[PDB]
Amino acid sequence: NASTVYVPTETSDTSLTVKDGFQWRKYGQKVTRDNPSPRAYFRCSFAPSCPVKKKVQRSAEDPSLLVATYEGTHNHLGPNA
Ligand SMILES: [Zn+2]
Repeated sequence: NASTVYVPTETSDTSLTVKDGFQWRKYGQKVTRDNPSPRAYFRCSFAPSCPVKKKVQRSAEDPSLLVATYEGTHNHLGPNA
């Protein structure tokens, strides 16, 4: 149920923001010793009607990339228009 994409991101940008046409509510953050960098947890602004969740973290393989993982598919059009 998950799709992962890779977003090259300036290394000085630690905000864990991936712009994707949709709106998000950040609800969680995880910090762990296996990644030097936090993981941010978001739910779609159309929650609970929309089930999509989004997790963003720097790649531990290529730290020039953010890894954005989306769970679910949006059941609505993107509100950033
Ligand atoms: Zn949605």
